[PDB]
Amino acid sequence: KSYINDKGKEVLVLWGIHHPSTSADQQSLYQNADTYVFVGSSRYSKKFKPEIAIRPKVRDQEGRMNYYWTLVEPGDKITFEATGNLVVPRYAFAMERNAGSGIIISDTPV
Amino acid sequence: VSSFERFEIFPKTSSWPNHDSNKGVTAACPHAGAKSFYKNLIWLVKKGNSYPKLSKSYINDKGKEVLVLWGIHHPSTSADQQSLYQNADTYVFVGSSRYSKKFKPEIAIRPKVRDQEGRMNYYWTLVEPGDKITFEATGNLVVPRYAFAMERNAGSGIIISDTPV
Amino acid sequence: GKCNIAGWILGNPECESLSTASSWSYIVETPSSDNGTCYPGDFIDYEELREQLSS
Repeated sequence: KSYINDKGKEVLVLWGIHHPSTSADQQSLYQNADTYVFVGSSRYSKKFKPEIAIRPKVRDQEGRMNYYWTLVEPGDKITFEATGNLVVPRYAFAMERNAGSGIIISDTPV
Repeated sequence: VSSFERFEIFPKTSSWPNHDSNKGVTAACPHAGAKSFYKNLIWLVKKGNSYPKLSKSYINDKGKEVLVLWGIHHPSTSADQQSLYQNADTYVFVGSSRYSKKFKPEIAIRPKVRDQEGRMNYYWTLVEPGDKITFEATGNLVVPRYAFAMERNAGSGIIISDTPV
Repeated sequence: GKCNIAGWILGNPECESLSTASSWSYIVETPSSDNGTCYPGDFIDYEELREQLSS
């Protein structure tokens, strides 16, 4: 699945890669046992390989989900390819970054 | 560091019934002329002609951070791979609540350093109080033996000097 | 509100009620804002993303 940036501005695209706890879970979700995910644009290019193993339960989960992001330039295409384990984008974000601010962590009311 | 306690995270005598925990020595790490190896790690090697799937967990019950170090061995040749681990196509996985990485031995001849054409990469992570770290491997894993419960203090630095204490 | 940037930008269900304007000058989190990655894992270059999104 490909998307061409026709927003006239940068688009932040985020996706996830799922790493199941067990071979059973791998098969139960995606059927294919040996899968990959590939994400590519004009400037980004990365192949991912699910790492199946039991992690300590966090929020009841022994699996893990890694989250990735990139900025697609106006007019560029980003391509997703997968045989499993891809948390695909549904919403993405057209944005214009201005200079540089920061993040205040405070109970102070707005 | 305000507190530092070495402990045997995976006891050498009981942890590895299905693997050989004695042959993992090397002339690159001599101790009193004999081949040896790191004290805090064990170079696990096939037991007889079998390296069964390894799995080993440790839950942090020290009420403080635990520093765990491990190694990944990258043999020089496919031959060395079989001689140590039998399995030709192996992996190692290390995972906690916060760490997650699958390793793949990269088998090739490197230029000889300290007589070795193979390589060993060393990894570490800090296990939070109450968290589990899991090791999975079908070969090539230099397992932890001792780990370290610790309390990091503020921020110092490292002086490199011949000046005497 | 009670979400962090990870939770907000991924659309963690606890953040759906937040309003998001078309521009902003900085970001505010609370010290108790920890509705983030509700499925555990790593957010790659998270701090870089935060800085990118700050204004």
